[PDB]
Amino acid sequence: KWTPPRSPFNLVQEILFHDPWKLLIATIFLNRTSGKMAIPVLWEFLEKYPSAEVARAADWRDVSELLKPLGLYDLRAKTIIKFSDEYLTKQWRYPIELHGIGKYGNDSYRIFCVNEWKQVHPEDHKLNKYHDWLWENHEKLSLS
Repeated sequence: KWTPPRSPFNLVQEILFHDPWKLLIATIFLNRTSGKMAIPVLWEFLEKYPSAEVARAADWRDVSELLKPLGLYDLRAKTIIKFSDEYLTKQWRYPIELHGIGKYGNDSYRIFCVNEWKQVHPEDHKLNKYHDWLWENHEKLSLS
């Protein structure tokens, strides 16, 4: 029922919030990685591995090949595949309990996938831009 309003910042989380797995995957790709570089590869990955079910049964050697433009491709690939498996197999309340997810991914989740933005204090620049804007205009929008 919670629909995160569209901001003038077009965060990638705004396009993927409908699927928590995809939103969290995006945060994995964006973690410590430039958006200009990571986003293009992210769309490629999501095209070849469109779901957690697909990503979890995937071959890390193949995933890492697709992740070469971002460096550390072997580690990234294995993390993505492991997180995907835990996301679908582990019992969790918040994604931070899953492999590969930290504050950044959990804050993204808690602002975009569930309605807890008011309790979130982001440390990511773009998340802070969106969050500040949400606070600035939440009266005028209709929300929390």
